Parts: sequence; structure tokens; C-alpha cells
Amino acid sequence: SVTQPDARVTVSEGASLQLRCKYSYSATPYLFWYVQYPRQGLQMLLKYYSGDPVVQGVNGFEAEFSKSDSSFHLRKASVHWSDSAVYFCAVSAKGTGSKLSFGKGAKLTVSPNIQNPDPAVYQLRDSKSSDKSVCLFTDFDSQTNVSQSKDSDVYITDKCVLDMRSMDFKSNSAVAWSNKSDFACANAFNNSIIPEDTF
Amino acid sequence: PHSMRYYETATSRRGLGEPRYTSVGYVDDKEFVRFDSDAENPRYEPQVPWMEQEGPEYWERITQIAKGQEQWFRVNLRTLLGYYNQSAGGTHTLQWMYGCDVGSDGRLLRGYEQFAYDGCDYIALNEDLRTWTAADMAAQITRRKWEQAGAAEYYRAYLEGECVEWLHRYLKNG
Amino acid sequence: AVTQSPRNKVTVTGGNVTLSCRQTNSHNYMYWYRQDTGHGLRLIHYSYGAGNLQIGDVPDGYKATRTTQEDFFLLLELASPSQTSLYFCASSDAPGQLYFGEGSKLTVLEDLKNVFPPEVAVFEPSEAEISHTQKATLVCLATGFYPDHVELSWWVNGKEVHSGVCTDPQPLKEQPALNDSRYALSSRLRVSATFWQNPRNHFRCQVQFYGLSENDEWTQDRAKPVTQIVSAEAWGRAD
Amino acid sequence: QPAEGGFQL
Repeated sequence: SVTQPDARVTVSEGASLQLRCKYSYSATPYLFWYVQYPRQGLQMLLKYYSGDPVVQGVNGFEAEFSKSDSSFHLRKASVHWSDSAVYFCAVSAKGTGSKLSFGKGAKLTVSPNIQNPDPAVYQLRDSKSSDKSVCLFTDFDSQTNVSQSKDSDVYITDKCVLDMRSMDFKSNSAVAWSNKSDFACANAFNNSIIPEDTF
Repeated sequence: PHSMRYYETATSRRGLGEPRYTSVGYVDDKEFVRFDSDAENPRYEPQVPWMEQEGPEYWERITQIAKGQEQWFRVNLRTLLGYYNQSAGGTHTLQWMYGCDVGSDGRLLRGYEQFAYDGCDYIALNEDLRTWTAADMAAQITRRKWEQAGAAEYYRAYLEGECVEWLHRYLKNG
Repeated sequence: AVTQSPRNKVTVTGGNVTLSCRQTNSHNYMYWYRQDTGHGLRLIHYSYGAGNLQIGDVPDGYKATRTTQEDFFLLLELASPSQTSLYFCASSDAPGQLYFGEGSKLTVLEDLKNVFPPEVAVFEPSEAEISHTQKATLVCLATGFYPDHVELSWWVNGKEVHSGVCTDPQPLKEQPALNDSRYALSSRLRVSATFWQNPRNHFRCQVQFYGLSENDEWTQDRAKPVTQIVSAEAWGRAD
Repeated sequence: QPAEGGFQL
């Protein structure tokens, strides 16, 4: 079986990356790394059968094999927002070479850098049937955490990074709403937020 | 100065029938394990008394290996049938010889990986265990695809790997 | 390439399912996997040629069939909600080197009266954000749907877009304390303020919902929660 | 131990 230490990993954009992977076979198996981008199938990132312990992969990915530690660590010099995916380590025992076995997978979230942060909380009205309000937190930074809903009735989503390819501008955003009689902007989004946002 | 060999061959059948596959194993110029396809019960059999002691899991495993090799050889003979633009009204054959030579020190001296087709040398692994030697037009294709898929290091993984240990394991029983 | 069918399916317990896998390049080894949470993905079945099978790590509940070299089928005779998962099929001309399919999301239900179509709404850009950031942000919102099996897409001028959109990776439980609670999903489409100012522009968020098939049983007061396309829509606005 | 062909051609 393959063991990947962490299922969740977060790294700033333009930073070094090491995803660890250790196997449990004494006899050295065939080693593999695979990538799963959201709403896609798995693609082989890289492979290792024998010889040079340092294996070069596509898209600047490398993998070092350690017979000593029974390791097969994936490495990349620098990460970008496009490298946000779930990474799997796979093995196949000797003799059962065409029988793969994947790890739990490490979800790699790469927090992009934003040159001009200007956090803000706005109120959006519904297109049809007005007075249906939805509060929106946006243009804040990737360093500030978005907290879950403490009241089941009110609903808050986790942060989300959108990309306007034309303007080279990415922005994080969280959405909160409630169908109750009493619900406002400063009323919600309270947890761990900057006092510098526009209302 | 010991050695080990495996000769796996496949021959296409005339008319409309499934090809014949065989796999003979040699240890120091001695047949020790054998397989055939058209036999009543297509399985691996020991050809020497020393082997019989091996557990049933070994036999079933290597038998599954043999079946996978049957399918493999089938797909490959269809492939090579396509390569040399041949019609299906003929009979051809494909041979795979893979082995290992071990010196006095016990460590691997020379690995062997050779593929031949119709009595002609098709493709062969080199002494460096990294490159390939091909002769004709259709073989260079295989060389390219295997240079990109990294075949030499897989067959090297077998040669430098299981071949040696299993060879010694057999030698200990003699 | 490797094509599997169908992309999405919703069934009931005890129902019959059959997943198809076709390859166009005649590779020999073919695989059937399922990807779950905290389990990564696990090998259901695999085949080393036409007319043959081989047991993976989790074979229970799933039978398979290899008719030809290019056609691999994963059959599911007795459906159970424990088999609600995302199924991938694979191919290989090389041990360990696999070519994965598009994916097949399947949800198995013990019950049908808990199936609800999503209610979709579009919320227009706040004028404050327009004046302050020179940008406009529309918010699509799909609520009260079950099971968690939808696909949201933004359509500007009758054409699907992927720029400036953040759709939540996975929906939210309306009642997180419950287990078979309904789900809610949000999405944001952000454009230039001058683009939303243009009243000649047509914005629309569409939710493709997968629920009861045509061959499903239904006798109730509510409208039959069939697999449907529930959409919401707004025009540009100068103001 | 017999080997698996693995690779087509």
C-alpha cells in the first residue's frame, strides 16, 4: 500500500513544492505519480522502473526515489495557480506490474498572490422579486480564513479564486445568505475579518 | 559462471484458429519449467524433481502470467501482421528470449532481452541495458516508441531484479 | 482516447446499472476504478485482454465483462448507496502507464421522495462594487436540491464561459447535522463594469440536474423531480 | 520467475 502523509496542502504561488510518498513493499515496486485536475480524469505525471533515481517528468515535475527510505518524493521548483489539483502516488508490485495501487491523494491548493488587496462586503439583490439579498465578501487576501456558518440556517461558502484572463486579475470570494427576517452585511462574515473593508 | 533463460514463442494457426503459445525455461542449460497452449490443461509444469516442492500459489501466479503472455503475444502478432502489410492467409511466428548471465561473484554479468520475428532478428536490447539495436524499417518504430515509453529500464528492472534472485533461489535447490 | 458512458447517472437501490468503456487505439489492459473520500481511488476490476477478467481490491457488488479488446463493461446488478461514487475506466499498453476516462458519477438512492430539483437564482452586481472596483459581480445560487449531483455552467449571450467564474468545488449541506439533507451551490461570474452596464448583454446561469429517469416510479403531490435543466437569467443594466 | 511482456509494439 502507498502512504501519503497529508490529504490537504496549501502553498503560496511561486514557491517550492515537495509532496511525499512512502510505500510498504520490501521488494522495490514500479513507482508512479499522477495528477487529477478538477472535473478531469487522472494523467500520468511520471514513472520509475529502474536506473537513475532522479526521474524527470513533464511540466517541470521531478521525483526522487530513495531505496534507503523506501521513498518516492515529488518535487517542483515553483508552483503556479494552474498547478492546483489532487496528486496521487501509485505503485505496482513486481509480477503484478499492470496492477496499480493509488494513495489517498494530496489536494494541492496554491494560494495566488495579489498585488493590490482591497477587501469588501457588498449586498446583491435578486434579478426578479427584489428584497432577496445575498451578502458577498470579496477582494480580500488568501491569508485571511473564511469561517463556516455557526448558524445552520445561515449559509456561508468557502473561499473561491476566480480568474479574469484578460486583465490578469485573480480574486478570492465568499458568499453568505439567509432566508430569515434579520440578516445584514456586518451581521454575517464576522469571524476573523479585516476592519478595513468597504460597507 | 551460471545462467538463466526463457524462450517464449507464438505461432499463428492456419485457416481460422487461435495461435499456439509456448514458454520453456532453462537454468544452466537445463529445462526446469515448461508451458504449452494446445495442451489439455494449459498450465506450467516442473521438468525436474527439485522444483516440485514449490507451493501452489507460485504455480497459479506464473500460470496467470502465462495467460497474460498469451494475450500479449496475440496482440503483438496482430500488430506485426499489420506492420509488414501481410494478409491473414498465412502462418507466421514470434519469439522472445529473455535471460541473464551471472559471474563467479554472484552478481549479474550480462542481461539478455531479444525479440525475433519469422526467423529474422527484429529488435534486441544492448549490453548497456539502456539502448536498442534494430535492423529493418518496422523495428525502428518499436525502438522509438520504447525510447519514449522507457522499455529498456523496465526490462532492466526485471533483469537486474527478479531474474538474479530467482536464479540463485533455484541454484540453492541443486 | 478513452470514452466511458454515461457521464452521470442516478438510480435506486436494487436497480440495474452498466458502465461502458471504449478505447479507440486498441490497448490491451483495461481498468475499472472508483474514487472515494479518504480512500483515494480503489481498483474494482481489470482485464488483460478480450474475454478475460481479473479481481481488484474491491470486487464485491460489481461484476465485469470484457467482450472485445476495445470494449470493457462494469455491471452492477444489486444497487446500494454504498456504491454511490465516481467511476473511472482506464487503458494501458504499458504496466503502470494508464489512460484514464472522462469519469462517471453515479448516485444510488434508498428513497425517491427525498429527490428535489434545484431552485436557481441570479443576483445582480452591487452598485458599490461597480463604483469602487470598476467591476461587476453576478452570483448564481442553486438551492434545495437532492441528491448532490448537479453541474453548473455560465452562459453569456447563449455561449458558455469559463473566464472570471468561481463555482464552489462542492455544494453545502442546508442541514449539516442531517445526512441526507438537501444541498446548496453558489457560483460567481465577474466581468468588467462596462460589460454589465451594456444592456444589450445577456447573462444566464444554468444548472444541469440529474434526478429521476423516465423509467422511474412516481406517485406524489409534488411535480416529478426528473433530470432537468433549471436556469436563471438577467440582462445588462446601465443604471 | 517468468516475466510479463507488458509492452506492445
